[PDB]
Amino acid sequence: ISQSETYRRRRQEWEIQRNNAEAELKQIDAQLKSLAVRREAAVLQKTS
Amino acid sequence: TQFGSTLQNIIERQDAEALNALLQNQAAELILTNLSIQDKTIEELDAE
Repeated sequence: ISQSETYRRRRQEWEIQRNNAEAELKQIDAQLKSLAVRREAAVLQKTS
Repeated sequence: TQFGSTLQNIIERQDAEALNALLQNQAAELILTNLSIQDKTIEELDAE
């Protein structure tokens, strides 16, 4: 029985970390747009 | 000679008003792109 639970608890942990990964790469993904906005901005700067 | 110095003064001052007009126009043009820049940086803050 105890063996079983270990796997379950481990699974739970994996689930935890998986979310941390997804959220992380959502965060990072969003950052890309932010940087891209600054790109557009500095682009316009050169035009000036 | 008197008409001379008056005419000369008039020309030099004509050119000065020209230079002034040029300045106000080209500066009024630069503020446009600077304005668009500000809007893109606030867009960046929203991305953030």
